[PDB]
Amino acid sequence: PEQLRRNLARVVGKPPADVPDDLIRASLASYARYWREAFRLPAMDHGRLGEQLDVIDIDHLWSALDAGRGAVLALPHSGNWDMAGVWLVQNYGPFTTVAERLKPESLYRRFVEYRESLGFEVLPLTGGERPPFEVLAERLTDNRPICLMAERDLTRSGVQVDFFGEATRMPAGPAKLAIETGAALFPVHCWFEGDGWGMRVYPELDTSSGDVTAITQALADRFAANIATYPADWHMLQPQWIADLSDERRARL
Ligand SMILES: CCCCCCCCCCCCCCCCSCCNC(=O)CCNC(=O)[C@@H](O)C(C)(C)COP(=O)(O)OP(=O)(O)OC[C@H]1O[C@@H](n2cnc3c(N)ncnc32)[C@H](O)[C@@H]1OP(=O)(O)O
Repeated sequence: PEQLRRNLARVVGKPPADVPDDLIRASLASYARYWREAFRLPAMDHGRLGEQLDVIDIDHLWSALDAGRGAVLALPHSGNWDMAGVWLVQNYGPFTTVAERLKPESLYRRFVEYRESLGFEVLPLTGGERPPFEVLAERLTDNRPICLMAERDLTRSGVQVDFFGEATRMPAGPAKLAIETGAALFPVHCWFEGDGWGMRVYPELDTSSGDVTAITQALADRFAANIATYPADWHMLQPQWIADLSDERRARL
């Protein structure tokens, strides 16, 4: 929660101590909401949810699928992305994503089972039969959408980007995959809209530069704007910016 307050501090442009309490509270409530919904989501009526929820400017994505190009959906950890996944499973069909191999492995199996029970194809980031960005590239070249959580990746291979005015690292995947396949790179946002769910697809990012860092920066900028729009719905309770890392963690990346 303290790191969350310190992160919202980045979000609202105030020192951590002055971030309104109500915002931190609302962010914690949205986070709790995420987990409460995640618990029960697999047992809900997905058809109904698919029929009754809407996505703003979804036609962006559809036209990409009609043009045979495939598509990369990159979004931050805001709202309920699993719900978005359900909406896409219901409105388009199964899609592919990737997940960190948490510890213990039994918990990883729990999560895989969970998302697979929502209808997603989930690739292990490490330890799978084949390398993930080959299956993903193959999914994209077959004109299918993939979804990637794309605002956090503090490893050596993560891309250094500016985010709310300070240095962080984001995964290279959306840009790498888009460059390699020509697939449309749509930013996405999910947030909580009252007792319902708000979701939107944004205009695709230009990949003509073929440069992962600029593109990841544009993506980051959009993420920053969308998070700026719904700060309480971005549950990033883990460290995000490089400056909040210890010297030992700053080293590993
Ligand atoms: C409303 C819309 C609906 C939206 C629905 C949303 C639903 C979302 C739900 C999803 C829930 C998710 C939960 C949260 C999960 C978040 S995890 C975030 C994942 N982020 C990623 O970017 C995933 C992609 N990961 C990768 O790309 C990594 O595997 C990479 C490739 C970056 C690792 O890089 P590296 O370790 O630095 O590799 P190197 O380039 O240093 O060299 C090693 C590998 O390079 C690879 N490589 C080099 N060039 C190349 C080369 N051009 N294309 C390939 N791969 C090469 C090469 O394969 C080689 O391996 P080898 O071939 O086996 O020896």
